[PDB]
Amino acid sequence: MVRGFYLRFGEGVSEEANRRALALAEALLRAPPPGLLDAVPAYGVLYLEYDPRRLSRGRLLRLLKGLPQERARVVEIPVRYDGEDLPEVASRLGLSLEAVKALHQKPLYRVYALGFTPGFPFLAEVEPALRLPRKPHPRPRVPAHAVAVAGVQTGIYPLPSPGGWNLLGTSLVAVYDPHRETPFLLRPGDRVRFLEAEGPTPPEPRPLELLPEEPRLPALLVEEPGLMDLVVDGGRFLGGHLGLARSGPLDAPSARLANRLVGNGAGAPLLEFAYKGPVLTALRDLVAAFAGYGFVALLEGEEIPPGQSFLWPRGKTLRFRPRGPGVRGYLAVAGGLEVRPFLGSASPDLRGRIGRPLWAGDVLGLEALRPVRPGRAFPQRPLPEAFRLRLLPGPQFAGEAFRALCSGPFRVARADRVGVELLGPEVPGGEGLSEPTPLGGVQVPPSGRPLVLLADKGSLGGYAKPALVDPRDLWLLGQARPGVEIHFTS
Repeated sequence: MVRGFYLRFGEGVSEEANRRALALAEALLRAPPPGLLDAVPAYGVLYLEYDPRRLSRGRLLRLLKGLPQERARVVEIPVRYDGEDLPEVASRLGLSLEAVKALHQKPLYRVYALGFTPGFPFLAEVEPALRLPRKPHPRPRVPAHAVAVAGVQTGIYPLPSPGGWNLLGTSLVAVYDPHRETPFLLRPGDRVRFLEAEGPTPPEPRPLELLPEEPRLPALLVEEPGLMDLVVDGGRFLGGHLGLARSGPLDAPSARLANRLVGNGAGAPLLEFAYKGPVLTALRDLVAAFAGYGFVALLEGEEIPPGQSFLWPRGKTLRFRPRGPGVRGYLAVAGGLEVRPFLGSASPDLRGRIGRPLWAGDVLGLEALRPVRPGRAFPQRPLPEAFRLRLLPGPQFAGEAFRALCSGPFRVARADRVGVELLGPEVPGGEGLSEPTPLGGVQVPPSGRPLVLLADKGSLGGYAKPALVDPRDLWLLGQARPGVEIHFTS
């Protein structure tokens, strides 16, 4: 289970409010108590997420009062001003090309938020004469290293992503590179000066491998991948302030069952798959467990329902036959899978190009030899055909939104690890400054469909969250697929 809450020190783009939020975040991150999952500052907002079992709401709040209200750096960014919108920005604002460039360089900027995508800074304040809205319609792809402005803010796109900000140039330094000893050039609270320069365009950051090329205990060979097979652990914690998603298993209880059935710790690395599973061959005798939904395991002609462990002899090929309800299954192996963690976790952050899905020819290994007796089983709770999701008030609570959400059935339009898009009764939404995304938040834009945010959600978002899915019902959304009916209750 995961819970969270928001502290706010003032509205809008305010230096004092941000200073306060940052003082607490930095003190927490410097010495995080067990049970703290995240401490994310953005503008005057601080979002804390915690595990109730290890850290009570009351105990966390008392720590925050004990911490000091004061903080305990100026980064130069070379920019080539070759942005595609440079002429348009100039003409629209009645400025020359050179005035735009000089105006962009004048301020000493401050980082008010970081991580819309990993390492992506939102900086302020842009000079009054250079303030222009974002484009009426966003580009589907802004290139890596684009330096851009919108209103009082300027930003650097660390990787290619959608965006409607006005592109003025190209950063000649990469703000995010996961292969680098210091992957994030900028931190919350940093100060920034842009300067016109020329030099090589930084390459796009390359994906970071988390699986060893030569495992110490080779265990299985991927004959054929499923749709998206991911090696996950319990998740990546204390990285939302950098834009790193929580990740981990989308149906956590199922992953925990799989691990426990083979005598592993709940968050030992294991395989998650969905819709179509992989075809795997054992390279040594293994004890494995399959949990979750959407499949029956197939081994040596025999079918294996989810919720039990089994002997997996060397040379034998395991498969997964689709069988509703559900879509997402978990394969654990006794000893866990060997992984090379990044910032405390072996879970993938596909947005950040940390990790990747399995490929044909991949070899996975055991972390250690920990033999356990096969044939353990535990009854899985039933997975209903239609979901009933309990709602809690969200940070942008509105009575009308809440009523709309509980007014009648919705249907899943789209579902993945980032979130679940809903089609159903109209729900009023909103947009403002980005604030940190809460796990299970029901995001509703001014016009558009509600999106329930899951483990691979971006760290920051501007759209209103009038409701949160009860943490006890989050596992159901890890088993969602298009067409599934959903009812919300309060």
